Parts: sequence; C-alpha cells; structure tokens
Amino acid sequence: QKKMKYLENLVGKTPMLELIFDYKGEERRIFVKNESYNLTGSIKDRMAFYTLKKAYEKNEIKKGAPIVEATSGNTGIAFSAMGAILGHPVIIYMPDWMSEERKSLIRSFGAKIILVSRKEGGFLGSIEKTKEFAKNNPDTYLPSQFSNLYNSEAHYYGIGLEIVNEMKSLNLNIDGFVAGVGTGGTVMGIGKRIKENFSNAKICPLEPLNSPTLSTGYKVAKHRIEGISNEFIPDLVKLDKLDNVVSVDDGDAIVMAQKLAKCGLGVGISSGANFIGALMLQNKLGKDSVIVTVFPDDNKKYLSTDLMREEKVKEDFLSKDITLKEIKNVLRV
Amino acid sequence: QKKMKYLENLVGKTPMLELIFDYKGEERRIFVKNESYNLTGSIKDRMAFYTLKKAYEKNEIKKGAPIVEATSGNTGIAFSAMGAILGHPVIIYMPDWMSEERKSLIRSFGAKIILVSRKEGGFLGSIEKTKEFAKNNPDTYLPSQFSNLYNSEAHYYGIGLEIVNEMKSLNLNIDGFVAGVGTGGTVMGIGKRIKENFSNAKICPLEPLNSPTLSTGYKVAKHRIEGISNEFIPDLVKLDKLDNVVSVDDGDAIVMAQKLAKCGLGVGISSGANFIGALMLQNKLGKDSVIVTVFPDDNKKYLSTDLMREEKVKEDFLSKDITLKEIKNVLRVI
Ligand SMILES: C=C(/N=C/c1c(COP(=O)(O)O)cnc(C)c1O)C(=O)O
Ligand SMILES: C=C(/N=C/c1c(COP(=O)(O)O)cnc(C)c1O)C(=O)O
Repeated sequence: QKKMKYLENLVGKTPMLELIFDYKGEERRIFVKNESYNLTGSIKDRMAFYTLKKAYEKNEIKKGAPIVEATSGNTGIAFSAMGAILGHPVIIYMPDWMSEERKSLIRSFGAKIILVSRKEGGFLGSIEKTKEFAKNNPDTYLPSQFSNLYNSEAHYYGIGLEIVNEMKSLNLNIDGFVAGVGTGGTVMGIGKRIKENFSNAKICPLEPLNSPTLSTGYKVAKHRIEGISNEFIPDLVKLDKLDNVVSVDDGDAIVMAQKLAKCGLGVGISSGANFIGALMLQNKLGKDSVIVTVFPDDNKKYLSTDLMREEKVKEDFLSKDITLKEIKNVLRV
Repeated sequence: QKKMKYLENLVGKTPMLELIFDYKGEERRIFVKNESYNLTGSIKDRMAFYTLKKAYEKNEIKKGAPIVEATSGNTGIAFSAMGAILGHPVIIYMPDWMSEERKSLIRSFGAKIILVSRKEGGFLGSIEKTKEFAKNNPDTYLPSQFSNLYNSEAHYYGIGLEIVNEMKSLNLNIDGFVAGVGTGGTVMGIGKRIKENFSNAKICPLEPLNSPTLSTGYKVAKHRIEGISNEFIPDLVKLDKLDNVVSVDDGDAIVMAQKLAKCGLGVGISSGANFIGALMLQNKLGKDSVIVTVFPDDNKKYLSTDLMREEKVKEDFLSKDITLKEIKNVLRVI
C-alpha cells in the first residue's frame, strides 16, 4: 500500500521523443514514448504493476498466491519480476517460437516457464493451460491480460496520461495515435485517454500485413513482429470503437527498427512497426498532423532474430523512403 | 547546446533502491542505484553523454569526426548510440571474449566493431589500436575512458550528485560507497562527490578475487565479472586517494546477481559483485552503516554467460549467507 506507492517509482515516467525524418523527401515528425526505461525494459512493466496494485486494493489476490499468465514474452517477464518483488510464485506459459532471450529472462526472474508448441495450440493453448492450472490450484491469481480491463486501465492512468500531459506542455493538439495490438491494452487505454482530451483524434490499432487478423477478422499466419497479433483477436480490444486498422509488413518493421538503432534508438521489432504505422496515419491526416506512438521495448531480446540480419527491401515498404534526421526534442516529466 | 540540454533527459534520474536482506540472522540494508534506466541500459550512458557534451563545449571534436574507443562493452555501446544521435561515425575495439551480445549491440547502433584477441594484446592492445587509428586519421575524437577526467567528472556531476541528494532526503549520512573498477570513473567520481559531503565516508574500489589487479598491483587472470578489471590499472583510478580494495570472487558475484534477479532485479554480473562488496564494507564499518553502491546494467547482455548456469557455491562465498527480504523503498527524482 505504502509499498505500492514507492514501487511505482520503478515504472513509467519515460522519455517522449520528437523524431524528425525525411519521407520522399518532405520533412516529417512523429512523437514517441521510449518504454525501455522501465524495470524489465518494456511497457508491460506499467501494466503488471498496475494490475497487481489494483488486485491487492480489491482483495483479488492473496499473499503468496501464484500468479499465472500466458504471454508472448514481455508481460511474462514483467509479472515475473513484479511478482518476485511482491513475494509471489510465478508460472508463465509461452509459445515455443518466441525469442530464446524471452525464455531465459523469465527463468532468471525465478518464474516457472512452460513452453507450448504449435501442436499444443500456441497462444490460445497457453491461455487454456493457465486456466487448467487455476482449476488445479484454487489460490491462483490470473491477470488475464487478453481480457482484463486492468490492462487497458493501466495505460489510461499511466502512459496515456503522460502522453496527454507531455503534448499539452508543447501546445500541440494530438491528431492521431497508433499502436500494434497483442492484447490491445495499449491502444485501448491510451486511446481512451487521448479521445477524452481530443475527441477528433484518430486511434488506430496495428497489425502485421503478413497476419492481418484484425482487419480480416480471422486470417492468421506466421510473422516476425514479436509481441503483436497473437493468433486471435483479444476480447480486450474493441475494433468497432477504434479507427481503422493499420497494417505493416514485418520486413518493413524490421528495417525501420534497424534504422532507428542506427540513430541511437535500440528498439524491438514492434517499435519499428509502430513507427511505420504512425507515418501511415500521418499520410492520411496531413503531413503536419501530430501523431504519437510508443516503442514497447529495446533491441536486447532480439539479437537472436532477423532484426540482426540483412532484410530484403520490397517495393511497397515505407521504410525505403525514410531517412531519420534527428532527435529534435526529448521531454521527461 | 540547446540540443545537449534536452538530450540529457535520455540519461540519469534513475531509481535508488533500499534493499533489506538477512545476513547471519541480522537485518541489513544497502542502497543501490539501478542504472539500467538509461538510453542503452547502463551507467555508461551518463558518461558518454557527459564526455561528448563537454567535448562539444570545448571545441575538442569536429562535426562528423569519428569517435573511437576501446571497451569491455557498455562504454562502446553508449558511445555508439550517442555518437549516432549526434551524427558521428563510431569505431570500437573490444576484446573478443566479452559477451556476444555486446558485439551485436555495438553493430546494431551502426558502429564499426573490431574484435581483439588475447594474442593481439587484449585490452591494452585495443587501446593501442585506437591510438594508431587516431594517428592515421587526424580529426579522430578519443574519449580515452581509461584516462580522461571527463569520465570521473561525469559521475561527480551526475550520478554522484543524485546519490548525495537522495540520501540527504532520507536524513542519512553516507558511511561508505563500493564500486567495481573498469576505468575507475564510477568510484573516483562518485567518491569525490560523496567525500565533499561526508568527509569520513569510506570509498572502496572493487576487483575480482580471481584477478586481483588493484590490490596486488600486477596479477592479471581470467574472470567473469564483465566490465571490471580490464588487465591493467587505469590511470584514472588513484588507489592512494581511495580506501581499501574489496575483492569478490566471480562465482560469488554470479550467485548474488542470480539472487537479485529472483527478487525482480535483473542485473549484470558486476552488480552482484558490487552488492557483495557493499556488504563486505558494511561488515567492517558496522551493521547499521549506510553503504551505497550501483548496479551498472541489466542481465540482458549476459544470457550467453554463466549468469544463466548453475554456479557451484564455495565455503568462502558471502552470497551463501544472504537472503534478500524486500525492496523497502525506491526514490526517484524526475
Ligand atoms: C501480449 C504481449 N505483448 C504485447 C507487445 C505489444 C502489443 O501491445 P499490447 O499487448 O498492449 O497490445 C507491442 N510490442 C511489444 C514488444 C509487445 O511485447 C505479452 O508480452 O504477452
Ligand atoms: C570499462 C568499461 N566498463 C565498466 C563497467 C564497470 C566498471 O565501471 P567503471 O569503468 O566506472 O570502473 C562495472 N560494471 C559494468 C557492467 C561495466 O560495463 C567499458 O564499458 O568499456
């Protein structure tokens, strides 16, 4: 309680960057939150902390109860660290094709990690195994990130608020916001906050072009944008209450992430995707529209992946016409 | 200059943690700066930013000039990122037995990474190659971290000042400070700041027991505490102006780092070493003495190392009598 007050100093309050770049070849800018500046290096720390703090406040978790979750990586890492801080055993189910770094990290935080193959049902299968564990261990706390409102609320109260306060400090109206969807907590929570302040802002969820599950409603394929598009549309995301889906090719996302690293911003693959997405929305709203996005994590968990290999440029990539020019401002509140 | 003012928001202002633990039935606490909360994830971001900012101010670097450095990893990473932001090519020479993650990261930031074997002279060899590059290429900027006062100054003006302000806000006098030595910038700079505010504080440099270069003045051996004890005593560190050397076994450092990760603090190997060193100093000064240290980076670059394997506990390890109890406070002045 008092504890929860000081433990919040481990999450959030991250830099907002103004990134200037040339696009075929007009001067453009985009605003981005750098979420590596967090306990375990991702935006998910804000959500795990908020989720457990509220669960404590509402008596939904007992002391020493296991926390059990299914993850693409970061949320598992986040609950493993914060659970260990708060004295909980943590058990994480994760698909076996997520980066090796994610598995090692979860184990380093003292959690039990159970990998789940395509054969055992992947993401939906991971989720079912968490529920089977809860049935067989009735003290279990299930954060239920793919459906729990605490997830979107974390970002309404945390990062979304920082974003509205920071843009207001620059006397800029927010015209749009883009984020890749895994659970949708990011887009929904930030979206809610932004729209209460700017009722015409466009809030766009993002998907891989290779696995366009949101825009089609059903299509699922392999893609390399780790963390988003986890083989189903999560209950938390409400596509009818968001603006149009933005779709980015996973190679375009990679190239963009590589370029961001060569201007000093070592980001994960979904950060590259978000950057491209923000540009796509800016292209629709006007070259000077004020678009915000987020960089969910750094590049450290992606050294084993195609982020570190040469990616073939295709004719429809936006990245090929982008030259990053400068970090034009950094705010930290 | 206006640029340097806003770019500083990418470094520093990191959490100070109060960590409570049991050591032989006594309740102990130790204060630690969590330096993962930085541009590239390490304390070295503060130093690279400071070094280049001052170099710019004093006209010691030209626009587009190459920044060339020899590193155990983090400082190379830090200069690579900050150099890229400021429009500089970066060239890094690094021994080939540093973690693979370090090499990939430096490249990811667009720097040229040249690896240097034990046969080619290791760290001193890496340093010589930076100087040969500068002699061949006359507008080369050499941050020269093993000897440049800007390095210790970074920490005098940055992290050392945060530490003094934070401990003063808790009404606590600082009795000691411990940090592993690579360049010595951390210990010298923080030490200077702490001693100006607490003239009786002990400032102790730390080394690996397995490669006790500081306390012997000569011995060099293989050890796994990446980032410290880089095969020589750096000119920057002044052992005669510091308090006694603290030596930690690299297995003991590993176990301590593993334990920290199991209480939610995913830290590098030198962070484990520093925690043990703080305890050793506390043991000498008094169970209640106020000891401060730093955790230079997270565990992400160490997934390929013994940090992720089972370490054999030896009888002389301090880690084996430590039980972490809780994160008792976190301060953050942003
Ligand atoms: C679903 C998860 N992650 C989402 C994620 C996302 C998508 O954010 P939301 O899950 O809040 O939609 C974007 N980028 C990265 C690196 C991510 O790790 C998870 O870690 O379980
Ligand atoms: C010599 C360097 N590293 C220092 C370092 C140190 C030693 O810090 P000082 O250089 O300030 O002594 C401790 N821990 C870690 C993880 C480090 O990377 C360098 O990164 O090149």
